[PDB]
Formats: sequence, C-alpha cells, structure tokens
Amino acid sequence: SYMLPHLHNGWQVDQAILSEEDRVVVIRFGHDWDPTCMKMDEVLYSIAEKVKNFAVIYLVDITEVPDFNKMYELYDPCTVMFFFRNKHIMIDLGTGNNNKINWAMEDKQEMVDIIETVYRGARKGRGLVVSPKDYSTKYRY
Amino acid sequence: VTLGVYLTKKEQKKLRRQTRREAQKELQEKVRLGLMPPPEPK
Amino acid sequence: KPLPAPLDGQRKKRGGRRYRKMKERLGLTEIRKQANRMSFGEIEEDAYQE
Amino acid sequence: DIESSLKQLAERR
Amino acid sequence: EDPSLLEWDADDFRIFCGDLGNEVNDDILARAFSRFPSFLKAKVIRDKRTGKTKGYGFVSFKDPSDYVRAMREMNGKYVGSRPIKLRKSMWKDRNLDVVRKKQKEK
RNA sequence: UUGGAAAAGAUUAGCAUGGCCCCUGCGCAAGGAUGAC
RNA sequence: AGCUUUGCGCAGUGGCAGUAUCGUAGCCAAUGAGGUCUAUCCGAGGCGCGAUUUGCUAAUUGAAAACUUCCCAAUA
Repeated sequence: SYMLPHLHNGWQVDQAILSEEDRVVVIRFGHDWDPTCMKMDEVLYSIAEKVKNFAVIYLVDITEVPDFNKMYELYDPCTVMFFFRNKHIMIDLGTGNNNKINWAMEDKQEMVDIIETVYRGARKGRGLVVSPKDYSTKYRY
Repeated sequence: VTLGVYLTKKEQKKLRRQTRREAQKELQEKVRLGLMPPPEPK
Repeated sequence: KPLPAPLDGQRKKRGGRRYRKMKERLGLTEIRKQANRMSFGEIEEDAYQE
Repeated sequence: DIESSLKQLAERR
Repeated sequence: EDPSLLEWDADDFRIFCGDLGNEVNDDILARAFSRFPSFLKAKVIRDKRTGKTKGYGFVSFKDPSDYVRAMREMNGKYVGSRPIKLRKSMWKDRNLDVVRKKQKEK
C-alpha cells in the first residue's frame, strides 16, 4: 500500500526539505520490503493525518535514492530524518547517536510526542532537542 | 413601493456586535496611525 | 480531527480584571501552605501509612 | 501512485 | 541624544523589529520595507566596532494604514534566521520626557 | 573639551477597553395621545 | 408647537460576569422547540461541539527581561 508520498530522486528530496517552512519534514530512508520500515510506515500512516498541521512525511528508497547514504551515514536498514527550514534537527533519544531514530517503535504516541518535541524545538530555534523519553532501555519486564 | 425589513433580537445583537467591532477597529487604526492620541483610560 | 499545531504565544499580556475570576474558577487561592510541604524533620501520622 | 509502490513491494518480496 | 533620528523621522510610522538574527538581516530589512507599500526606510540599529547588529531595528513607513497592515502580516514572520517581532517605536526624547514630567505632576 | 581602549527577551500582579445588564441623554425609524385667537 | 411610545444605535453613570458571556460552520425548530403547575393548556429557539480581543503600569527571576556606540586618566 504505502499511501505516504514517495520521493524517487535526490531532487525530490532536496526540494521537499525546502518546501515546508512551518512544518517538520520527516524522511524515512529504507526499503518497503524491510519489515522494520514496514512497522514504522504503518505507525506513520496511523498518524499521517494527525500531524498534518505541523508535520509532513515522505518515504525515500535507498536503492532509488542512494546519494544521501554517505553524507547521512545511511548504513542502517532504516533511518528517520527530521528537517525544518533546511536545517536538520538532532533528537537526544539516549541511543548514542542523536541524528536518526534507527528503530521502529510500535506505539504511535511515542512518535507523535517525538515529532511534537522536534517541532517545538525547531520553531523556538534550538538545533538539538531532547526526547521526552529514554529509549536506551526497551522498558520490557 | 418600498418595503421595510424587520430584524429579530438576535440579528440586532449581531449587528450591534459588528458595529462595535468596526468602531473599535477604526479607533485602533486611528491610534496606530498617529493622527490623534488614544482616549484616556477610564 | 487532526491534532492542532503546538504553539507557544505570550502566556499573558495583562493582568487583574477578569483574569482573577479565571484563576478563581481553576487555580483559586487554596491553603497554599502545609499542603505541598513535607516537614523535613519529623513525621506526620504513621510512618508508612501513605 | 499506490500501485507503483505495490509492484515494487511484490517484486522485492 | 544621539543625532541619528533626523534622517528617517518624517511624520511617519516607526516600527521596532526585534528578535532577529544577530549576524543576519543586515539588509533584509530593506527588502522587507521595499515589500511594504511605503518603502521609506529600514534602518538597523547596530553597534560600531562590533560586527553584528544590536537586535531591534527601526523601519520607517510613510503610510500609516499600510504600516499597520504590514505589522499585522509580518508579526512573527520568519525573516532571515528568526521570526522578527514588530512593535511600536517609543522615541522618548528630552521634550517628551519634559512633557511626561509635566503631566505626571498634574 | 583632551589623551587611550573596543535571553529566538522570561515570569507574576494591578488598572482601563472590549462582553453583558438597568437607567440617562442623543440620534434615527415608526408612531401614540393632546394643547393653541 | 409642547408631550409621549416601541425598536434601534452612539455616548455615559452604575451593575453583572464560569448555573456567566458567545461562535456553532452540526442537527432540530412557529409547517411548533420544550412542558411534573392551569393539559382541548402554555408558546421559543433547543440540543451536541468549541471558546472566554487591545493598551498602560508594576513586581519577581536572571549578569543582561531589549529603543540606536560605550569605557578609562587629567584639566577646563
């Protein structure tokens, strides 16, 4: 399915990041067949219209669009990238690297909170924002 | 030939609110224009 | 309904007047003492009554 | 649009 | 009593645009003024031997209604690297201070 | 006058406006009763 | 001509304001909403959703809480 819009070349990506001025651009780098990307994209579609006011989601295929692999260290099976007014926003998830999510959370509310915090920090002017949760521990007991 | 129009109480209240809003906007524009000082608070 | 875009405008520009009734409805003048206090030294009621 | 992604998914799976 | 307000004060509307980028909006204020109908002046208050702006700047627009409309439209607009907040300029001079003192005692 | 060096603005509180109501005055519309060789 | 009424708006005093003040784009409503009294009787909006403009001043926190070059030594 994947009703979320897709970008088929680097040109689409680099004018999609600059297209939004009052909304956070979300880019999922990965592959549809990849299950983890499947989980994240299901979560995103579950909240695609909830964050329409202040966020936008685009799906980018690594094979179709491989130019960002070296610059963004796109070596994981899947990454999630946050941009605002041409500036990347780093998120302090507690996983060691603040640039990309690199994992698929099943709860859509966690992603909603993450994108809301990113928007709040980007409109205020901070380039690095703190996640309102710690993902170092999976919280499984 | 001319026929008058009768307005209900709610219509009259809406017209009064619109007229008051227009008067307030005109006063704000005049004050922000620098033509005259704003009225003294009271 | 989509969740409204979060924003942080100026919290308050003026005070007094109606503002006071507003807090009165929610945020009225409570005891504001010995209710959010802990009394560092001693113990009230039982030790672990909770 | 959706069919273009469905064909890519089916071919790759 | 710095002699700098004698070039833009022409019975016009002065708007204080603050919360702008310290290293940006050097001449972008001129572009904003040109976009504004009046396009009279877009002076930026900066400190000498500093290399950066001092923050708020004074935009002089001849048309008052056009200035008010632009302030309504440009309030919080993303200009440069930060949204510029537009308010009314104070311009409290010696004559104004004397008048305020006279009105304070009466 | 002279010489020398160079929080992307927060928070709380108060007053007035706006809102609503009685009354007053006025304006306007539509009238009501009534006085005068 | 004097006087007076209803409705309306402007201005003003006084008063009220979360069982208060509105929007309603949703629905129903004088072709009748809602009624335990007066029921072969009364006659208006009601129900859900969603709100509670602007200016001035003061105070607190903070090094700085924002209006256009400041400082140091000496004489006049």
